[PDB]
Amino acid sequence: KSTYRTPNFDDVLKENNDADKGRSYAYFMVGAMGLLSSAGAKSTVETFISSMTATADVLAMA
Amino acid sequence: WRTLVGVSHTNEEVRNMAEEFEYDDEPDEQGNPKKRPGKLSDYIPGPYPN
Ligand SMILES: CCCCCCCCCCCCCCC(=O)O[C@H](COC(=O)CCCCCCCCCCCC)COP(=O)(O)O
Ligand SMILES: CCCCCCCCCCCCCCC(=O)O[C@H](COC(=O)CCCCCCCCCCCC)COP(=O)(O)O
Repeated sequence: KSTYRTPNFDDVLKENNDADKGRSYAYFMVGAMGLLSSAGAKSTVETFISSMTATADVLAMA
Repeated sequence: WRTLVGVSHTNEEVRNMAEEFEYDDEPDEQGNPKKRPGKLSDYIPGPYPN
């Protein structure tokens, strides 16, 4: 048939598009992921770095 | 000895327990060996020499 006729997309479309609400919920979930990934990567580096400080038997002879 | 403090005994309880055993010390000014009572840095001693 004619290429100007668009097929049926109605079982996935929102009843009201409302562009301020759809961009706001998607950016909440991406922002929460970057929040938790930065706090997780920070404690990971500090676990490896603090293993080079003085051990428990060295501190006992201080 | 130091690992028992704050887990099962207080700090002055472990000091009295370790002071009932004697350990090797550095030799004197002539070079003869000495002994000394134990401290919290020492390890718990065993009953046999070898
Ligand atoms: C080597 C094979 C890949 C293995 C996966 C390795 C994952 C590390 C890459 C990070 C993926 C996200 C890239 C971010 C980016 O530049 O997109 C940016 C967009 O960034 C943003 O707008 C928000 C930040 C996204 C936060 C995502 C959190 C993921 C944190 C990683 C979790 C620990 C690994 C550009 O992408 P865009 O063109 O689609 O906009
Ligand atoms: C290179 C090491 C990667 C480890 C893979 C994950 C396996 C889980 C073991 C994690 C052990 C180290 C953390 C232990 C710990 O106490 O942390 C805990 C929990 O937090 C985490 O580390 C979980 C996040 C795991 C990483 C998430 C992705 C971050 C992006 C990549 C990081 C590379 C720069 C924090 O507790 P703490 O701050 O008192 O030490």
